[PDB]
Amino acid sequence: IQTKEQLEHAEMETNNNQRRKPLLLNIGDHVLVHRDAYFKKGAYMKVQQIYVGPFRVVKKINDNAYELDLNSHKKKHRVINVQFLKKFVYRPDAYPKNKPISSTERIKRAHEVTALIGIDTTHKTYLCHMQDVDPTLSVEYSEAEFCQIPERTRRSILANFRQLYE
Amino acid sequence: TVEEMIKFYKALSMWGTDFNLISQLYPYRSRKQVKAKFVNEEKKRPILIELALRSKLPPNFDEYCCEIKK
Amino acid sequence: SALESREATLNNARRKLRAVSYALHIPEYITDAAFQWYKLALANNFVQGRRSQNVIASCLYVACRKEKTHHMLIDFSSRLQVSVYSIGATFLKMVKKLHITELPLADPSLFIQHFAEKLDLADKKIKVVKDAVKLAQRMSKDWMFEGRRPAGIAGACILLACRMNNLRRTHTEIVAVSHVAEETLQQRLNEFKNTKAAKLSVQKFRENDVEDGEARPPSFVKNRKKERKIPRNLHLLPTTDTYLSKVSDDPDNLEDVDDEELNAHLLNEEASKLKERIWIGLNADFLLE
Amino acid sequence: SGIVPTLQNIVATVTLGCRLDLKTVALHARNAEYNPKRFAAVIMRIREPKTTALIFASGKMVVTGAKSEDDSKLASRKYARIIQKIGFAAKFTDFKIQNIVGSCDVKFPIRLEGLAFSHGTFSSYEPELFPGLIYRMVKPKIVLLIFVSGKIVLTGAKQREEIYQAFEAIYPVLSEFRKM
DNA sequence: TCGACGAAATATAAAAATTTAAAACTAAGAGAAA
Repeated sequence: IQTKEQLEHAEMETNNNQRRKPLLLNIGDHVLVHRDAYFKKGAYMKVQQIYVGPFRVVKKINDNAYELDLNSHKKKHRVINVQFLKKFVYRPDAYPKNKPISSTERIKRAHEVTALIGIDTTHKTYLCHMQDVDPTLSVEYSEAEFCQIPERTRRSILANFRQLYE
Repeated sequence: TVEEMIKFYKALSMWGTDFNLISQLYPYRSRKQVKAKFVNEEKKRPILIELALRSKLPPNFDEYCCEIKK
Repeated sequence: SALESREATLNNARRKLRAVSYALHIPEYITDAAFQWYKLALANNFVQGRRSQNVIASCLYVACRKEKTHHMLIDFSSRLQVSVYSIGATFLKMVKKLHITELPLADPSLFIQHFAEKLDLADKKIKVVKDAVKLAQRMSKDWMFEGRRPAGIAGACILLACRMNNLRRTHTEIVAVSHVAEETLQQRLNEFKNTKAAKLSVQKFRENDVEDGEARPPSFVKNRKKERKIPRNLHLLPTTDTYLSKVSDDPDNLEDVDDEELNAHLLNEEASKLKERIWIGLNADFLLE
Repeated sequence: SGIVPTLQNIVATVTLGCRLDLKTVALHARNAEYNPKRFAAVIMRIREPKTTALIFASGKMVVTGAKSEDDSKLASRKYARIIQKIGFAAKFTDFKIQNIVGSCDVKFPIRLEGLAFSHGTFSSYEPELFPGLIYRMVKPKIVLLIFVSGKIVLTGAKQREEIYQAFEAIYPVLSEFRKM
């Protein structure tokens, strides 16, 4: 992590090539998708930049429409554009912890956190960074397991990040 | 044998459910077998179940059969 | 400490996992993946009350399946009485609990390369296994093998390869490691005999096998017609609340079920003593406990 | 497309609101299986309307096996009449349906090995144990049993409109998973 | 000795409803050893 930080900040690229920089994605690799999983809403002063976890791609329609399983296929909750896709979710060596899945998982692994991004704008749901996982992956927390942590500093730093942002 | 099926027909025509009674009468069966035969006889013979319902033979066989081997 | 209690449990899990792996003959990285899945299981409030062999068997199976291998649940359950299907049920329960993603495929080509050495071996070990996987690759695309016990289809393909080639072996000796019933085995063999024209069976099967459509699975034949011959509109979808409202739940509605049921709800009291005689004869000690 | 699922099985329960014992009910019953050493609950079978509801000592009965929703509540009313006439008051209220099971055929063959790899988020495929694919749908919560034969078990919903919505939701999945 | 059928075992989704482990999780208790 440190070597990657000091190598990428040793920190730019070629302008106007980033539109063509998306390329052909083979079937099988896990694909990370943007905020509009099935709903697109006004995320809380958004700095998460892709906002959810990876999924597996099984089929492709065209060069700008890829099929990958997110929800049930009702009302076409299966395909999105390539502008909402990314590629890289790798190096478990650098990121030891897996992806927490259940609330009973979340209760026990709750006291291992890195950062808090922002509350989901729908009703109450928290979006957070966990520890020893890549920052691209994100983990969803609710208020049920949010009371068993040092969370005072978490919404404190979220408040001062909001102060910096707006 | 078909004679065992005839005897079971007579037993179900005599009284209601007697799974413990016929299980103890024949020391080689179980609850699953008599439940299975009740399930497969409730559907394939619509006239026989109604005939057993409207017949209700007196228990002149089970009481005597409970003493021959026990 | 909180971290101290984890170490003893993980050590016990490692000891049991290594004990089973010593008889399963699995590589090191498979056991490492199984142990990390066991750590994930403990992180998910590990299922209590289960037998220890069940959860370690499930973790070993999912680790051996995450990379394409050949091990079968019978090998997990091969200690003189294990009741393999209970292990399968525990694995099915842990599928949803552990939330398995990136599921592995089910292709029996790797099965033949491991079943070859025990039953129906070859001098070069190139002929029979390649013949079996070559016929299986095209029999898979005919939509015939779908959820039909991959060990069974592997054994059937091995038997078909032995039949088309020359190999003096006992037909019934394959059940030692395959563990497949003879009824479904001969069903799959004569299904292959039915779906193939047998044009060059004595020498070598057809080298250009293409069956585009034209065939159906046997279960489709059984229950597509749902009998024996020998995007709708939302208005067309009624709600079932009116069905529940049709029957009145009124307290005074106690006489709407008079269809000779009122004369025969319960047993008559004149035969109560007659029932009680055989009841105290047999069903007497059954209540004192 | 136009195929409608068939209403096949309904699971429902009611509470009679009395802390009774069931040995009294079992001692006076025309057709009722009961074993005190195992449980204190009595399984009773009636010819019509083909229901096998299970009564509990807590004062509640779970009605299962009814072909129709009318038949389920009518059988529950009959059992309420029985328990009124044997030894108890046991008022019949608070009807609630927990699960409705239906089966229907889609009439064209479905790819399932491709379906297992594609919809594996909501599917659980295990050919070593169960031939069918268990589709564990989340929203709405109906669990489907997809088969290559096209006969789909449709358990999970407590209503009929939910059943129809699940069928029309999963029909495009089988539409793209056709066999040519 | 190949074909012909019957039938329990599972999933399945609930509501339930008494007993049985049963394996993480604490907590003494000894034994080291600078």
